[PDB]
Amino acid sequence: KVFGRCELAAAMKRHGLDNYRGYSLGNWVCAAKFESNFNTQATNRNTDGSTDYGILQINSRWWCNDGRTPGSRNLCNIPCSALLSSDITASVNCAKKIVSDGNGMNAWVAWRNRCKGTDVQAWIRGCRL
Ligand SMILES: c1cnc2c(c1)ccc1cccnc12
Ligand SMILES: [Cl-]
Ligand SMILES: [Cl-]
Ligand SMILES: [Cl-]
Ligand SMILES: [Cl-]
Ligand SMILES: [Cl-]
Ligand SMILES: [Cl-]
Ligand code: NA
Ligand SMILES: [V+3]
Ligand SMILES: [V+3]
Ligand SMILES: [V+3]
Ligand SMILES: [V+3]
Repeated sequence: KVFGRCELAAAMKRHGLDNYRGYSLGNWVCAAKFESNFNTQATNRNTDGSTDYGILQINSRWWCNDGRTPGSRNLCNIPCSALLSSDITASVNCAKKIVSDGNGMNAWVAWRNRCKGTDVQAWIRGCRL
């Protein structure tokens, strides 16, 4: 599923991401924009053999199981394919664990490089929330 901007903002808000660990909603929308272009089916391989999955490009090295990332963890206790669902619940629940881990949203490279320090509120402008 390719979410619309405000549709995703609403879903993220309902699932408790607005201000989660101090990250306003626009941060999460901005992250999703640059990680996946709001496409729940997005996947991308990493040089280390791990793969990033879904709307927030969660990585198999640590967070989910894909059966093909030797030596990896599955900290979210889910198959990576669950992160490609039209329903973002699994991705959000896993993101909450990630962002609570020490480095906050810096875990998302696209967030640090394209969202951090910018006017992230623009990503939710116009949405009925
Ligand atoms: C989505 C998924 N993975 C990535 C990015 C965006 C951006 C940069 C990057 C650099 C190294 C490895 N993976 C990624
Ligand atoms: Cl915001
Ligand atoms: Cl990439
Ligand atoms: Cl497996
Ligand atoms: Cl594995
Ligand atoms: Cl959803
Ligand atoms: Cl933080
Ligand atoms: Na894994
Ligand atoms: V990657
Ligand atoms: V840690
Ligand atoms: V402002
Ligand atoms: V503009």
